[PDB]
Amino acid sequence: VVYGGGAAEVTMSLAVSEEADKQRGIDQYAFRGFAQALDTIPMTLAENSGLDPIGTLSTLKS
Amino acid sequence: EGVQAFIWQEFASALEVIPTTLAENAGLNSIKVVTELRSKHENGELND
Repeated sequence: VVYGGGAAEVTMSLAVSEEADKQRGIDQYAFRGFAQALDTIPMTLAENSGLDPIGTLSTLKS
Repeated sequence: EGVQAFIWQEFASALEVIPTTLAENAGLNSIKVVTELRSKHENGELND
């Protein structure tokens, strides 16, 4: 069981960016790409609902 | 702290393509070269 509604995407996204800060290597941008790719589904819901995407993801991330 | 600032971040990120293109034409790894551009510029203000 897991609570969806865009929560599963953002909660898996911020941890990947946190791991990249110490697991930099050559694949530092690879984790950042997957972190930004997971957040697109909340932004997709923002477009269909007609809300501001940046304000939505900024509030959820904060 | 505005949406105009978020566009300026992409303005700064997209402007780094010129040394990235130089790395690919020279065969050097772009991330290793661009990582040195970030490491030397906080002290070196110009001519680096």
